[PDB]
Amino acid sequence: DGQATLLNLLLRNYLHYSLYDQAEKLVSKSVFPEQANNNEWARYLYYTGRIKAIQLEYSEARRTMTNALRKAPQHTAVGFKQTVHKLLIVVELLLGE
Amino acid sequence: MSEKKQPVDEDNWDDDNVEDDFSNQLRAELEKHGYKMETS
Amino acid sequence: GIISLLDEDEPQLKEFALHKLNAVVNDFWAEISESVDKIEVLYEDEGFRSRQFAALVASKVFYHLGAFEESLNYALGAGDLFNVNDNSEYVETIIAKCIDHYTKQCVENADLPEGEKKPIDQRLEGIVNKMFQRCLDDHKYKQAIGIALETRRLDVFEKTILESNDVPGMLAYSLKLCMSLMQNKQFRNKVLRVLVKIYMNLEKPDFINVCQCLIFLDDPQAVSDILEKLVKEDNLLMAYQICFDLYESASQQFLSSVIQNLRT
Amino acid sequence: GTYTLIIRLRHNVIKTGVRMISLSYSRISLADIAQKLQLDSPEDAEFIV
Amino acid sequence: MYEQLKGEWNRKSPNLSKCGEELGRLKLVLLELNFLPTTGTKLTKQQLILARDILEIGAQWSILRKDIPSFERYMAQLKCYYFDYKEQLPESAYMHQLLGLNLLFLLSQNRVAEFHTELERLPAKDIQTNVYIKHPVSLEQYLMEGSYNKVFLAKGNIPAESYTFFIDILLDTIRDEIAGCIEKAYEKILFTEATRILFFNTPKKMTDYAKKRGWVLGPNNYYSFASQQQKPEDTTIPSTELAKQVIEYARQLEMIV
Repeated sequence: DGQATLLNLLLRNYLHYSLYDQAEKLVSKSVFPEQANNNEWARYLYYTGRIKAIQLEYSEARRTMTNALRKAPQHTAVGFKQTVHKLLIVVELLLGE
Repeated sequence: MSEKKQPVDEDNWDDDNVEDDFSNQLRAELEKHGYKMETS
Repeated sequence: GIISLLDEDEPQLKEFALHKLNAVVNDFWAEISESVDKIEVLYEDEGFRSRQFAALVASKVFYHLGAFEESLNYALGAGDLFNVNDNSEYVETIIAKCIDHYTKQCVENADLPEGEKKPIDQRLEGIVNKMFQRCLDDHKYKQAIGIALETRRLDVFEKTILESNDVPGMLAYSLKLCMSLMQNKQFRNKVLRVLVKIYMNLEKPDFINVCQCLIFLDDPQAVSDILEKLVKEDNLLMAYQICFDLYESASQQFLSSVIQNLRT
Repeated sequence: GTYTLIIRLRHNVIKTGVRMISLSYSRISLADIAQKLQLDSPEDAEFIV
Repeated sequence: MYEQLKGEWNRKSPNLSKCGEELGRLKLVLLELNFLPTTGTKLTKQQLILARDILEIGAQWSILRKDIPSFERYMAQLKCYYFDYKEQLPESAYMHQLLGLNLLFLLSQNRVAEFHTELERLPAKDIQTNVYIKHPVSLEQYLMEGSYNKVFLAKGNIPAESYTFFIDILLDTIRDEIAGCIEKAYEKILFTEATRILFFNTPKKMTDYAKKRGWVLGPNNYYSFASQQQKPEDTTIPSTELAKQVIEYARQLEMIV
């Protein structure tokens, strides 16, 4: 519960920034917070999806975008589900499919 | 349940694939063939 | 950004680089976490004045990234700059490995102390009895009764029978506690044979613990020695519960082995 | 703020085109594919190909 | 104001005995004040704008002497000074021509994940303005596709500055690439076509490539050894790996996991 929220809550403005902490997120130990309650856990895979988007999707994270999508709930799409619905394919337009 | 933090705020699908392929292509054939009769 | 000047080859800008490694070790701590680890370069270099503090900040950054014994070797080799502060949430990080490798090595030193023993880096045992004196002086003797077992060391626990806590029944009932949680015979008999001699060197030497320990300990001459002390004192009223506890608790082989020592 | 990822798609557009034409036609001049792909230069359409 | 550098900074003193007093001068900056971003005393900027201009010209003559490892030391410090949210000059006539110069050498560093992790730092300054930084990103963007000739047109069509040491790394890293694409499934090429695909008329540079790789120097001829014959028809490697994978199937099939 401290391994979970303190990392998307760490991520949310570093993504908006261009700080080095994407490779720090590579070498981070807390990349798994161990069943992070399907809300932070669900969006977490998106938050690491846009990491390899700006660091050059090589079809690695379209499964973690897809996985972030399928772990997302039934509430409304306008929250973030628009942007995973857009960005999820944005990286597969990068592939060609 | 469903707190869902907000950073921002058939009938359709067979029609959507024929929308995909049948998208922006001449739209109005009654005259295209009848003008290819004499030009082609 | 300050990482860029780690190639100055002037032993003042390494010092100035480590000037900015303790106050600002939370933001580009993320930066120099995996990229540059040139602590051991200047640390093993003949360039001195700047290696002392260098192993501190590597013990900071390598701690959080799982390089624990990496932070423990630099923790030992960091020196006087390292142990100077115990006023943080970081001394908790480093003695957790220091006293760890201490006592898990000291189990093997309970196995084979003689030969191939520890090359202690003089603080690996130094903060042991240092913070152990903090246990002796911070009034906590439910833990000063315990870390003196954690060291697996007999004479420091024998030392703490004389402390700033008295002996009414303290460090006497402790064997009622440790006889229960007693792991083996090998650690048991060693501490047991030395506590019951200072029990005889006590003001009022207790008798049921020194009979009970000796049927726990198989010394069929020493209870004839203190039994000879009770013949010499010549009171069978106090030479009694030393004796019918011995007959009641002891075996036919043991009583048949101590009887020669009694009749002689 | 996706536009920096949007800007790089001309590569996959033109690989889409060359897989499309290279799949479609078989013995096709390079002096047709620059014009059909509106590339305005066949001389480097040797080089994209 | 403790200057000691207000005389030989603008005039070309090319690797003369200034740079020692220049570096020790910057050491003398450190004794007065650290190059920490100076969170307090925003009014005091002589440690900031007056030191940083010396540090960016100190970045500038490093590439003229070809000082690559200490070059990025200066440039990394420059980036970690424009990291400052404290109100400074927003740019100068140098911030494009040094930050994008780092982008252009870093282009020549063959490190593209760092080439594109920059791009949050100037979103609007990409297409809609700032043509001098539009030029390297469209340049490397042309290095994405089969754009050769256009890249060699941008080689010489620089509006910003010299960029010469970067277009010479770029003059090579495409030299071995065209030397790569002699080796594609071609016919006989005479000594004119692939002779002029780079930028040469007839030196022995085509003897350097034609003896470097094949397409051997002949009677107006480039020889095609287009074999690609040896590698197929292997059952044993699927008979090893697949026979591993079938037992792998059998693991989680009957025996409990």
